[PDB]
Amino acid sequence: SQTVASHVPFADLCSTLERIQKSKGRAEKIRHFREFLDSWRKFHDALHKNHKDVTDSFYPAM
Amino acid sequence: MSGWESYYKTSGRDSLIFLVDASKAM
Amino acid sequence: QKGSLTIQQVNDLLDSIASNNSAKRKDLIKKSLLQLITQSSALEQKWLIRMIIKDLKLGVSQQTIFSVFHNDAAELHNVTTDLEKVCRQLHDPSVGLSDISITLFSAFKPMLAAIADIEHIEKDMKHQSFYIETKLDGERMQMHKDGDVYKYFSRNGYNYTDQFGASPTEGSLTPFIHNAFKADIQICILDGEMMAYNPNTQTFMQKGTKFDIKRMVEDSDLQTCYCVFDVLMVNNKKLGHETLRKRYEILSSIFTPIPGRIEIVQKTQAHTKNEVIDALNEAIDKREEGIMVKQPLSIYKPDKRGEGWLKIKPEYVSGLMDELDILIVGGYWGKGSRGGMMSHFLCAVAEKPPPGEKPSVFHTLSRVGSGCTMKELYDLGLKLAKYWKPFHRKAPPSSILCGTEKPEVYIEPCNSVIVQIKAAEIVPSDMYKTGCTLRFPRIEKIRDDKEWHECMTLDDLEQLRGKASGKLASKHLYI
Amino acid sequence: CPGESLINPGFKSKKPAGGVDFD
Amino acid sequence: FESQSEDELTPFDMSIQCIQSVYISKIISSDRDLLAVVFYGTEKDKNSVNF
Ligand SMILES: *OP(=O)(O)OC[C@H]1O[C@@H](n2cnc3c(N)ncnc32)[C@H](O)[C@@H]1O
Ligand SMILES: [Mg+2]
Repeated sequence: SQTVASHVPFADLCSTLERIQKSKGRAEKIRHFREFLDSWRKFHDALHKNHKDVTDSFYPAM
Repeated sequence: MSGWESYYKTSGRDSLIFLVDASKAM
Repeated sequence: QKGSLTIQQVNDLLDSIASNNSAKRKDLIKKSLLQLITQSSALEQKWLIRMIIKDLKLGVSQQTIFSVFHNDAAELHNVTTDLEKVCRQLHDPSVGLSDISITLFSAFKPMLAAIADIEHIEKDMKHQSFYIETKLDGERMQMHKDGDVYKYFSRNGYNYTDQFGASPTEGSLTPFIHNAFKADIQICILDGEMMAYNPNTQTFMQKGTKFDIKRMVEDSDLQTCYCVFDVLMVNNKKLGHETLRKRYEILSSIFTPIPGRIEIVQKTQAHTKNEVIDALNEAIDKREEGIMVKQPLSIYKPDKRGEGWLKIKPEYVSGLMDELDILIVGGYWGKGSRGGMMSHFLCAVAEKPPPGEKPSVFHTLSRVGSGCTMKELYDLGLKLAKYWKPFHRKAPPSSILCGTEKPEVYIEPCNSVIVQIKAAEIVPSDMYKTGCTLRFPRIEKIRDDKEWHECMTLDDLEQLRGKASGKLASKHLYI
Repeated sequence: CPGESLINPGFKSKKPAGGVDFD
Repeated sequence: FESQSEDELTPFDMSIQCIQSVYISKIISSDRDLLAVVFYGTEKDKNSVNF
């Protein structure tokens, strides 16, 4: 029962949140959040390549 | 697996305010 | 300078904290917090504190986050109110959801109502007939029923089934309302208000702030009542896309009301502004919150305000309320957005002095901290900055008399300012010297023309309290 | 403070017994 | 754990002797006092904070 949240340091999420907070416009904030989300999704795809039924999701970060 | 380290990789108008000095010297 | 925690570990520790709080074990909370402190950096701990307090202040709307996550995520959350389902179902951006609608045992954000200006009421109803009903003073609840299983959800989605009962064997409402439903109804979703009912007088007790309909007391005589004003699902038939007329019609074929425990709110047809004004005046006569106006051909739209539902209260109409001129006797410091300034204040009424003398003693009435812009607050702080004094509980001042609520800094009445307060009503309280406190207080104007010795007096406050049973809206709208 | 015991705080360090020391 | 001279006590041995002497003195003099022994610089760990 592998989970992506078991591989993601909390420091990465904290740094992303700090960058979002210390940004001027909506574009930059959305950009940082989107970068984090895309990295998470790509890692999810890599990790669960063989498994069939997966309950993993973005919930731990959301 | 390559690990999480690989995937993350870490108009307008002008305003002017004159400021004169009302001292005895001036 | 570096941490060693993953997201899963943090979630596990927070889960331990919550569960151990539920089980009344503080040692485990201390242990979990100690582990978090020892295995985290300063930045991580700042963000953990923000998450625990449940305020992040990212500056980006929740709607923006949902829109970035998936094209249809806010829509799904308005129907499920569960982040887990949103994140699991909407994992692949390309793959969407065919149809999203209210489902059994899934909380949905209730439909709300928008303020109405009585003049254009007809224009808001598209020049057609509309429904007028009374506004009830209680909690908002939604009930899901499947056979013998019941579930209850609050306005924001919090589960309340423990209080009201998940089965006819237990609860405060279910054992009595189970038999109200008709033979053919097994699946049902209802939306309504939860109220307190006194059987001796057979009257609804308005939950201004007291007698805890939020948590009924066993020894109390009053009981819990459910006033239903909507149906959204009956026997695998979804009614959320139907008109209000059809739902109101169907609502009479689900349960046969038994007074005191479950009821249907009465809706009256009306097609003129004068009818609305008459209903509002009648509500003021009966000492009620206000009225609601609804459009018969309006569908249900979760989490949406000002679509088909409107509300009118005496406060929204100018001039219909009594306002109180009271003094500022103390102040408090503010939170983030307004940090280095006095944001909320403690006000007091005067004591009728001997004839031909200025007032000497004062009695606290209530705190007020809303209704002033930032500039007004800055100016007020500058005016009263010199006269603030620290408050010591051991040596309270003679001029100001306080109850259980005490200010951080107090100012002598001779150097303070008069403030106008608009409040819904006056209610008994034990935290203030006057024995009463305002409901929904706000500042209407900092009067620069009134002296400190022109403040209200306990006699005037008592007269106002007794004039209209405490409600500050007494007279009738005229046109 | 001066000449205090490092084993029992609050007590003065007793000098060791010396017996008879003839002058 | 190093002895500068062949006939001399290592710092560790001196520390342990002192600890034992204080323990015996406390037993005889004040038996209701509290004493504890901790080590730092080791490879293993045993503490509440899991340091
Ligand atoms: O002021 P507000 O936004 O809380 O008002 C809306 C709330 O009013 C309550 N309420 C009482 N009676 C009704 C009817 N008949 N219809 C809709 N809402 C009603 C609800 O608690 C609602 O959230
Ligand atoms: Mg209400």
